[PDB]
Amino acid sequence: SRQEFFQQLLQGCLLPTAQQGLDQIWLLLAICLACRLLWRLGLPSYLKHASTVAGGFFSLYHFFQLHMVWVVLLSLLCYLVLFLCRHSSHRGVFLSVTILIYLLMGEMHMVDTVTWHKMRGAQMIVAMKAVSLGFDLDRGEVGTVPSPVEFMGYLYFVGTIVFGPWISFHSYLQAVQGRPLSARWLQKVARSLALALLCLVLSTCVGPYLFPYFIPGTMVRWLRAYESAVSFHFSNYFVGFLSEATATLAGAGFTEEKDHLEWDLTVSKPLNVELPRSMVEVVTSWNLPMSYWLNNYVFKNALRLGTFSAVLVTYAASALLHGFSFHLAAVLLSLAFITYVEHVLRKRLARILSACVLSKRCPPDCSHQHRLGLGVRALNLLFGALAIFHLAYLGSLFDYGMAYTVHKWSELSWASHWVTFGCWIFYRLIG
Ligand SMILES: Cn1c(=O)c2c(ncn2CC(=O)Nc2ccc(-c3ccccc3)nn2)n(C)c1=O
Ligand SMILES: [Zn+2]
Repeated sequence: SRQEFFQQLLQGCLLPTAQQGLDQIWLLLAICLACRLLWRLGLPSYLKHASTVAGGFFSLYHFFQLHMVWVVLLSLLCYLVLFLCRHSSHRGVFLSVTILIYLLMGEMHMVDTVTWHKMRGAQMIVAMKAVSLGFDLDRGEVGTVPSPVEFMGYLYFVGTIVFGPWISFHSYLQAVQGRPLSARWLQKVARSLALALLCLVLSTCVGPYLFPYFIPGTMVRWLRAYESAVSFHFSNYFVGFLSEATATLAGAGFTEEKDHLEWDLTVSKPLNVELPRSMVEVVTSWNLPMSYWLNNYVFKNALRLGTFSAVLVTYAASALLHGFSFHLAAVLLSLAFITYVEHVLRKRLARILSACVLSKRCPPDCSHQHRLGLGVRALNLLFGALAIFHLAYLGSLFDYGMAYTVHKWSELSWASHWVTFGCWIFYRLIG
């Protein structure tokens, strides 16, 4: 019952989960701290890149054993492709083709499934970094093609190698140049670590047992769906905050604004997903570095196909980056339709009603007549409840191929797809 559960909660799932989660990240945090301290010694830049290459090798070996060879071969192949087309204006195109072949080949089961699934996050960060550097060289954001040691240090940046957020090559070079260790930096690292541990504890203990104990038929199914979604969300938040901690602790994730340093790297915004304004905001706030990467390097390059086709291409690239599994592929394919339909419907509603009911908050200078009214707040609350409903529906899959997805979405009576279809019908009608 609830009494015995709360009698055994502390020694049962708080301390065990916390100890386990801490004991499998402490060496990575130590290597990130060593990289931060070593990069403040005034060493030459190539020595810093070689040191983080060695640290990335040791971190990849520590987390993925001998299997790390696939990430190593991906990094070597990416540098080979970048060097072969170093004088072309389509470096991002060639690198994206290389990545596509590599990742697909991996999905084709040429490599062991448990192996592919184990280190896919690191192969994703390496692929994102390589494609981003190729497109930045194409667009002129990066002036010259990097030397081998700089490229390999960028791929094996120890704050970003394991669970790290994608960072740009310029952001990596700024981390290499170094910044003074300050109280603000340490507070950022500590806050990120504390939030990570809290999210992990919530994901493992509070999340799955939320409704039977913590909180006092179709409703039951939706409650189970919601708690599976919220637990999956806190697992993602744990990874996000841990990635913030590692990246900041290695010396990255700062913004030199108006000659004022702000360690403000944000990977995930839990409040914007748990309390959502729109599903577009949810998708963006899920993994901000990933959302930026996909917008800047997939969405803008696919704009020649139209807006909707570019959205589908971006979500398919998201599928490719996170691994092709029917549940996640179905979730991302549904997310494309959900975000597109809700975005265009909220734009049309905002235009017709002259209201601040867009998928994001309006700027302080916007032409909408109704900005803070009761109807605007009611419509925004209705769309936020629809976003929570979509989150519970899509997150029910993450408590497993076609049959599991069909069964889990039939227990919810395919409600979110009907709501998305109904919202699209409403969109067309008002227009
Ligand atoms: C809610 N949610 C996710 O956001 C998610 C997830 N799995 C991975 N993501 C992250 C993700 O793919 N983010 C994306 C996807 C597309 C775009 C994009 C599209 C069009 C234009 C510009 C950018 N931006 N970010 N799951 C299970 C989930 O429920
Ligand atoms: Zn407005």
